[PDB]
Amino acid sequence: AEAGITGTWYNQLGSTFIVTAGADGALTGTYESAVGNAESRYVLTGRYDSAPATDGSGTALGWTVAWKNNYRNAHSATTWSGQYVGGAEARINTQWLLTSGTTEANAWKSTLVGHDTFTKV
Amino acid sequence: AEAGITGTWYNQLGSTFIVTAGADGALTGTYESAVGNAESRYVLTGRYDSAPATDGSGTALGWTVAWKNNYRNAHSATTWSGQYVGGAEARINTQWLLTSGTTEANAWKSTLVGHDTFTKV
Amino acid sequence: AEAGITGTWYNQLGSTFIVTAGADGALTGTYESAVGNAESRYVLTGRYDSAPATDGSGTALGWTVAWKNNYRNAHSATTWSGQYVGGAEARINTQWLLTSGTTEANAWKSTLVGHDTFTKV
Amino acid sequence: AEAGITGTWYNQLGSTFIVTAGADGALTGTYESAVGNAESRYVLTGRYDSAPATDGSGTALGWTVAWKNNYRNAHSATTWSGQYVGGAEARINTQWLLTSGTTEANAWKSTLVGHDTFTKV
Amino acid sequence: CHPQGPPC
Amino acid sequence: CHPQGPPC
Amino acid sequence: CHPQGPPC
Amino acid sequence: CHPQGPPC
Repeated sequence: AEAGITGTWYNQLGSTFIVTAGADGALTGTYESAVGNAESRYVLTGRYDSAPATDGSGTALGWTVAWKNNYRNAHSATTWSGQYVGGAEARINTQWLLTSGTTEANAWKSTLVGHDTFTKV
Repeated sequence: AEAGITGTWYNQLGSTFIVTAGADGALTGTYESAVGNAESRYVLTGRYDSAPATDGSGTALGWTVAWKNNYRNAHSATTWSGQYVGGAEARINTQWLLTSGTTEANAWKSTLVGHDTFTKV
Repeated sequence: AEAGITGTWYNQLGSTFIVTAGADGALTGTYESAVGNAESRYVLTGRYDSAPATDGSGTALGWTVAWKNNYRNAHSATTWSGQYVGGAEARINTQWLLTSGTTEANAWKSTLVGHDTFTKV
Repeated sequence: AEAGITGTWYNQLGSTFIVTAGADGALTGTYESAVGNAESRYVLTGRYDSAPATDGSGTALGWTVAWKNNYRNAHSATTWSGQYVGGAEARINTQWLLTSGTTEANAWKSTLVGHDTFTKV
Repeated sequence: CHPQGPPC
Repeated sequence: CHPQGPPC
Repeated sequence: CHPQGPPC
Repeated sequence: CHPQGPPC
């Protein structure tokens, strides 16, 4: 993994994320939602669990993006949890949780759940 | 938030996490599962979305912990997504996703979901 | 279980559900959100997995409520997945998914996730 | 919907479900996991929220399957929450929660989360 | 004001 | 070998 | 119009 | 015996 994870990944909706997998489990980079403007770039930080594998398993990882930059402050944050699978068609399969800041009465409906698959192509 | 988030938080199962909320949205610290030994301390990194609020909303945040340290390598990572609510009884209410590295046949069952509430007490 | 499940359950938000656990895995009943009017009663249907247990495990179950009755049509449905634990303090611990009908562009944000604990008191 | 929902649906893993959408929101049918034997057929029951729509939205629905039949008793139940989209390529997009009966110490890890897309082809 | 909340 | 996977 | 969707 | 539970 590590090397394999480092790079640019794209999902099915048009988002892109560029990440660097550092020697001791760190993931750092940027997530960009769309248009192709600085206004859609947000910082992302996460971790990955590097393992000796002898049976083709995926590498578990996760990262967070707080939706605030110099052009937008969406009062929310998204975390993606999944695994990296390398090879010809390397992909990162994830499930995500997006939570928005709410008042306590609305807390019950503050989190959305979904999934995303990212590829290098 | 920020200041308010910085500190030690405990959940209902016995886990503890110590975090520093940095000026520009960063969250860094350690998560410790139990016993009270170095062997249960893991690094955590995340982000929070700092907002001007005029109606008592929570501060959205998220963090990731890869379950590997010098004593254990669990081949998994957990991400927590939720919000910080300050005050007398400040708490961080979250939903989490734990993904384990699997082979592709078992991918369908690689992610567990749950919730955790952390307090300062 | 079965017998134990049959009855009225209440959650921490004020909702109530009355269910009948039928001999061959069926769960049928009504869910009522609030006020104490017919307008908040919705039909629920689900299933439970009845097992010989020799080690104190919970009974897995799930049910669905479509948010339409003669007074409201919220264009959504909620499913609760969890387990029944009996005894002095019998409870049903669940995680739920609420999906709203959306257009395809908004599908990505059509599902909320949360948890609920129901008791007999 | 209703009419449109009634029928056989297949997912990407090989599972099949046959359902009848009844006039007043009921969903009843069978789910079959694989092989093509009675041993993989389980009963499913759920609900759908029928709505007058003037903008192409999906129909919210959900169903539950308890994993017990005359050949297997897996001590678990799965609930699927999602929406039906009709047309040329009608599909039911869902997120699911699978909970297994556990002891209280293991409750924290009793629920798996995932997603499934079903089509008529 | 969803049927799954309080009140309504 | 859960009933929700392939095969079984 | 959330930053996690298209466009924006 | 996962690091996210008690104890360990």
